[PDB]
Amino acid sequence: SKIKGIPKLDDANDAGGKHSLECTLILTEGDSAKSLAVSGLGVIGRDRYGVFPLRGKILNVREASHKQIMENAEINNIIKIVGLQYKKSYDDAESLKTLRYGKIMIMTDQDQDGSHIKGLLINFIHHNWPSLLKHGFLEEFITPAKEAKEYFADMERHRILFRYAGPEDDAAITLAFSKKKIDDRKEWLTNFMEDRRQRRLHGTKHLTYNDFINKELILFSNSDNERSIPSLVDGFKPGQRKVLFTCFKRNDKREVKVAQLAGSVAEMSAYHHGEQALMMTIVNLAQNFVGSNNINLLQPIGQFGTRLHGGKDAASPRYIFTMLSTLARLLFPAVDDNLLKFLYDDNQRVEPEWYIPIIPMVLINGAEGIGTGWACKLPNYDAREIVNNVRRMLDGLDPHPMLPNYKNFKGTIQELGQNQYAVSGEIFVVDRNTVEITELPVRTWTQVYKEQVLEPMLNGPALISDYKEYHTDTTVKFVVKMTEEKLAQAEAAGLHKVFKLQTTLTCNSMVLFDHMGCLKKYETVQDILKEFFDLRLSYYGLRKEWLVGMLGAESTKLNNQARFILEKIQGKITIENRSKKDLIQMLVQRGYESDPVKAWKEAQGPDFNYILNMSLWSLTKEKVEELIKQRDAKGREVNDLKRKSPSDLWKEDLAAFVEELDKVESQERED
Amino acid sequence: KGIPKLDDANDAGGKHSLECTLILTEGDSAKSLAVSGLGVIGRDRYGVFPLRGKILNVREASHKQIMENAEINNIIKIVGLQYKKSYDDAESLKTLRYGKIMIMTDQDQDGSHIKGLLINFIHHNWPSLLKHGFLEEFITKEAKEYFADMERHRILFRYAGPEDDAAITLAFSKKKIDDRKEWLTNFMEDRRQRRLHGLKHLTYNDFINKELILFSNSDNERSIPSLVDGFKPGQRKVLFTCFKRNDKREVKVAQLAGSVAEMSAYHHGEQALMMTIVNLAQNFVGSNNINLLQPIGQFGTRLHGGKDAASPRYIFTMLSTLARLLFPAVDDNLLKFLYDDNQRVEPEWYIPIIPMVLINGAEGIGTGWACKLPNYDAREIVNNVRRMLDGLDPHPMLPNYKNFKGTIQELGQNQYAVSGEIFVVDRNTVEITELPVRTWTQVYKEQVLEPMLNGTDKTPALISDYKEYHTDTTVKFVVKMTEEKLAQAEAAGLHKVFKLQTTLTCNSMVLFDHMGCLKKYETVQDILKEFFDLRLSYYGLRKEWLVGMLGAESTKLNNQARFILEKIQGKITIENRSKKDLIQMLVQRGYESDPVKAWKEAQEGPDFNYILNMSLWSLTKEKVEELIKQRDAKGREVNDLKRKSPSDLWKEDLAAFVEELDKVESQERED
DNA sequence: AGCCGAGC
DNA sequence: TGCAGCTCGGCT
DNA sequence: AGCCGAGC
DNA sequence: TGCAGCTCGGCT
Ligand SMILES: COc1cc([C@@H]2c3cc4c(cc3[C@@H](O[C@@H]3O[C@@H]5CO[C@@H](C)O[C@H]5[C@H](O)[C@H]3O)[C@H]3COC(=O)[C@H]23)OCO4)cc(OC)c1O
Ligand SMILES: COc1cc([C@@H]2c3cc4c(cc3[C@@H](O[C@@H]3O[C@@H]5CO[C@@H](C)O[C@H]5[C@H](O)[C@H]3O)[C@H]3COC(=O)[C@H]23)OCO4)cc(OC)c1O
Ligand SMILES: [Mg+2]
Ligand SMILES: [Mg+2]
Ligand SMILES: [Mg+2]
Ligand SMILES: [Mg+2]
Ligand SMILES: [Mg+2]
Ligand SMILES: [Mg+2]
Repeated sequence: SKIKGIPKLDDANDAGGKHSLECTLILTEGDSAKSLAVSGLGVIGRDRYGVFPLRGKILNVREASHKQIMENAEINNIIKIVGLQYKKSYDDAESLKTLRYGKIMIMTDQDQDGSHIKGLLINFIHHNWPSLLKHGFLEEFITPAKEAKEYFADMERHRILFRYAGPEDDAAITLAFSKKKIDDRKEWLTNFMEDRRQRRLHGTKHLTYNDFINKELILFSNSDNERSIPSLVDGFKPGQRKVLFTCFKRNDKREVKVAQLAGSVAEMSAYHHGEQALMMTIVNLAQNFVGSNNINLLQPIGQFGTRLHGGKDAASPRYIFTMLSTLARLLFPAVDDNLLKFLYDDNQRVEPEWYIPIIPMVLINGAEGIGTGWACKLPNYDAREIVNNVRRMLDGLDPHPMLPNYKNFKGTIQELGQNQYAVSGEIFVVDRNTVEITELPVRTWTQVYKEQVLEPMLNGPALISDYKEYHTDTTVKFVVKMTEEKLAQAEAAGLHKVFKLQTTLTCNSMVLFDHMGCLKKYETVQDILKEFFDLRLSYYGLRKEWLVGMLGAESTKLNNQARFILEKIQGKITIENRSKKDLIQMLVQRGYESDPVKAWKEAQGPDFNYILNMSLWSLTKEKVEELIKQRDAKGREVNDLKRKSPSDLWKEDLAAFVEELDKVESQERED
Repeated sequence: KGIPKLDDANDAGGKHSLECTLILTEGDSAKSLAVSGLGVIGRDRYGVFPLRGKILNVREASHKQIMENAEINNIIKIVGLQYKKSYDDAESLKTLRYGKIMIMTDQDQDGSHIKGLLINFIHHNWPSLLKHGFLEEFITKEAKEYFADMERHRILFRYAGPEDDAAITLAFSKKKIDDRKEWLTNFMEDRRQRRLHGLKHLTYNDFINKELILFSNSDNERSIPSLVDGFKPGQRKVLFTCFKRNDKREVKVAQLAGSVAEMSAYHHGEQALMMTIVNLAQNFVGSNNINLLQPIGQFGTRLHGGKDAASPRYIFTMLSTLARLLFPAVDDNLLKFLYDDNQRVEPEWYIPIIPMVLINGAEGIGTGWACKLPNYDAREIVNNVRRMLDGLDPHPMLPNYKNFKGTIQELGQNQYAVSGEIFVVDRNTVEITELPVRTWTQVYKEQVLEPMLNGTDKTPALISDYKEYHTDTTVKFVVKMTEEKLAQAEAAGLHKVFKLQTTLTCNSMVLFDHMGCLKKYETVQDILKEFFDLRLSYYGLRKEWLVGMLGAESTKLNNQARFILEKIQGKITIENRSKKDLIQMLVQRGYESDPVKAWKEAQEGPDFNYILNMSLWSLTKEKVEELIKQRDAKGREVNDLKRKSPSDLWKEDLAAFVEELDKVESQERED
């Protein structure tokens, strides 16, 4: 037997023949990895090794529908290449004779997503052919072009065999991959996170499936949560946060191509994944159509998608541009950068563990994510209402309950009960024969509504006679015709009901990482707001301590510079033709201070560079007066700050933000 | 019907067919601007279909290429055209689903080329359709605005006589190459003159001679290299951008490309740029004798002639250390940098120290002409340049490829035999250790050894076996044959039989000279001499620039030293003097306005900042002494430069280049 | 017939 | 240049 | 039966 | 992420 219709397969010369069972099918993570293996095998490896590339994550066939399984081209390819048959039991040494290959060797990246793929392959064989695992059907090739040929020459040092030991192997695989084991996964990961936390307060040719799952795959599952579930503090996940950290660093005064920014992010922040995911993240951060961001931190310069297709109509990231919103640094003040804990990736300082915005951004743009064991979903809330709640809390008052609010949505959102809402579009009777639809419930896209609601009403029993569209890019308007009879009935029943203009929004999975990096479930947004509030208030306290110290050091620095300049122009000191050593010694003796700002930073020989690096211009009339004013202004600045409370600082930030939010949003409505 | 990318006009195929217009767009994106421009009402009388760029030139293409052309067939099916059918009368026009084709392309030169190719397609198969006025064009949210003003954007092509036939024919027939040379020669000549002086319906004749010809000429300007630096403009923009960036570590190719686009105003798809970057860095046998960019990653190999290069998003590059040795930074001061919309971009040409056009085999295809030069040896060219500097005639040069192990022998003027290497080991064995330049290993294996081993339907087998022992950069086949077959092959000529000899003919050495005029060179000696005269004269300009600049730097340091000496002696004070008083005083003591700034201004109030910006450290002992040394050294440097001739400067550059070339190449042999 | 490479 | 598979959980 | 989005 | 059509001239 040969394999005819699979272009990407390199079949082993002896596959399907008499030495079938001695043949190994290598499944690789992607086409590039195939090339490395095909090269490392050389001509001599072509005899007993086949190579076939997987395109990333494999269908989880456990509990997948029959249709999705039968139609899955990748699984069907593997089945064809190996000679497998659904429902066949491979116990006999004779039942094996119908196979073209005797084993599959999995070859992925030695990273967490690689482990996920190994597990999905294991899951696939385990679900359909458990018997196969008893014969040691599965193996893996671990790594850290010339290096390729080397790895393969030493293949038996890179080759690990999966081993089925008992029913605990079955339980582990099922735990990882069964849709019925979600709760077990929550417990599984809770134990893992707790145990690792404890370890931090202090300090085989063969591998069972139980150990692979519990010691290797679990690392992917945990990383999946870390990358997919947002922080309560800034509302970001790590990829989004790396994007903002990079934009803040670059400080672009003009638009940058999305693909170019993504390349720049990967470099500046040690992002370790495919840049195409990064580009999608960037697009998602810039979107501003109804039902996306309430405050987009990046500007969508170009086609970033519309409500017609829910953003699926975004242009390629090579053709669109972005830059920071003017609101971004008002929300994430640069001064607070000094208070953050910046992370390190291999000696390089990259993004902070979290930013600390002036309002809970996790509520503003609708934190959303799917991990393992847990997922997160929050709706959007109104920025002004949140600012008003923070002010109330600053004044010792109680915050008003908040309803979800989406920018530019003309519809209605009603609270049914805790974390349960009815979201309604807008429909109104014009005359008999005519209704008009001018808003769709949030996250209902215009093209989808037309196709799934209006078309079926018009065609396959038909309820309406006709409809017409008068949409713009940002608005919806359908005019629908029907007989009085039908309209009267439609109207008898609820119009919003018949035209499917009501959806429910339920939020019982507000799961976020707290400020300590612990995953937590929040019951109400008021709980989220309060936890954010206490942390942010504490950080305005830190900001004030930081500023008083730094501005104090700056004041001392200017006092010393000014003293030196006044003494120079009066003849009280001279430096002309003095040696460096003597000038230092002299300055010390006369009580000048080693760089005060440098000393302060370090505290978080003497250095008189800050004095002697001043230009000769400094000795002239206008510059002397200027220096005296700067020195007195700095003194007043520190004094003014000492008098203020952290609450006052927060209130200043909120006022500046609202002012610009007003300008920006008015301007958007003109445009 | 059954054609995915087509948005058929509702009335297409009905009784209103001839009143329908099919809009053919330049790519899928353009199709969308059109679809949203027609609004709802437009869908009735307008279809939209996207072209994937350049259309097949059908005028003399083979029947197979035409029959198998997917996009041509789709257009034919959509419009309802039929080969060979005449459309003279009114009855014939009745089988058409559309009455008009409206072409909508970019308003640029490549857009004109596509209009031209579409016109060519219809004119060739159905010239009867053109005398009716079948073809028209649409010239260019904002989309809806163009389509409501449809008539101001709609231009109709007009067939007006045999001169329309000749023009279409001139442009697109394989038989009219010579006419195109003359056609463009006249255009270049005429445009050249106005350069000294100054500054609805459309016939096919006016379209071809007024619009298409601008593409034909632009095609030459981007495809045919300059004699001076061996670059086309895209390549030149790339190097200009690398020089400006001065990267000290590797940069992703995709990212470099994005950086070139913005820094140099490259107005084409970045994917083209990424391929240019890859081609500039390649260093396998038969590519570049000197790669100006380093290939960090998989940039392709001789196995597949570079077709095996990985994606530009996964590979990195940076300047070769040879780059600024060949294109010295000092010479940038002599170039003519171009402007694109107020941004200064790359120069008309760089002026390297040897004729790079000969080193890397400048090569391209335009309209009317094409260019092909083979590679020449860098050291041999350096030697020839040194001979010319001594007033001697350069020796003739044969093409020479780095790391090529075979032979290249002249057969006639501009004609060479290039031979690989094959030798008889024993009476059953031959060994092939080199393939002729540009014969790739995998292609040789598939097209020569495989057929020799297996025979074909049309040829017998010659060999009994072969084995491969290649490395990434070398070739080694060991071939088995019967004694009888080998004797036969020897008698016929082993190199001939084994396809290890090819011809290299160079009768199309067409380049732009230093004035930007297209020229045909008969010998490389003529290229070398023209280059030499220009480069020598630019060494003269460089000396004149260096004497002026160093002179100014000397004057600057003289004034700084003087002021510092007069200060530390009490001869002058600035302490507490106003700006005006101090400037007036410096004038009256005869201090010079910034001499370097004054000199740079001359190359196209009093400024004493270069003095008064000096730090206070300047007045101290060790800095006084250091300044006096700098001053005296600058003076020595001016006179050192003044006793060097242009020829001396050139020889210094040549020596520095050869030293690094030896180092670089011997390091390459190690690795 | 199809390569070469800067473009669509 | 544009096109397409999948995972994971909550929700519908 | 499928969205949401950071990933392969 | 990887895959594929075409132009244009000189030559194999
Ligand atoms: C073909 O060769 C390989 C493909 C892959 C997958 C993949 C697999 C697909 C498939 C598409 C994709 C594709 O994802 C699409 O990318 C798009 C990128 O731009 C944005 C705008 O939109 C994204 C799509 O949302 C995503 O669906 C790949 C990008 O990065 C990957 O890892 C993806 O449709 C068919 O099956 C992995 C490999 O080895 C690891 C391969 O060798
Ligand atoms: C599908 O949508 C459109 C496609 C196009 C063509 C195109 C057309 C093709 C085809 C491929 C291509 C492709 O060229 C390939 O690109 C590759 C890009 O990376 C490098 C490494 O290697 C390049 C290939 O050498 C080139 O062959 C396009 C890239 O830029 C273009 O203009 C190309 O195979 C089938 O037909 C134009 C449009 O509107 C103007 C479209 O809407
Ligand atoms: Mg990986
Ligand atoms: Mg969102
Ligand atoms: Mg264009
Ligand atoms: Mg070349
Ligand atoms: Mg699911
Ligand atoms: Mg041709």
